[PDB]
Amino acid sequence: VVYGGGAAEVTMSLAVSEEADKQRGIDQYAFRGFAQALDTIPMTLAENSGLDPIGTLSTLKS
Amino acid sequence: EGVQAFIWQEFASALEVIPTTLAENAGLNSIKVVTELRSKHENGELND
Repeated sequence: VVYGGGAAEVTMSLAVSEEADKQRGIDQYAFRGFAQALDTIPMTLAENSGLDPIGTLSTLKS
Repeated sequence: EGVQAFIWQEFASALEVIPTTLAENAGLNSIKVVTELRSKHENGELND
């Protein structure tokens, strides 16, 4: 069981960016790409609902 | 702290393509070269 509604995407996204800060290597941008790719589904819901995407993801991330 | 600032971040990120293109034409790894551009510029203000 897991609570969806865009929560599963953002909660898996911020941890990947946190791991990249110490697991930099050559694949530092690879984790950042997957972190930004997971957040697109909340932004997709923002477009269909007609809300501001940046304000939505900024509030959820904060 | 505005949406105009978020566009300026992409303005700064997209402007780094010129040394990235130089790395690919020279065969050097772009991330290793661009990582040195970030490491030397906080002290070196110009001519680096």
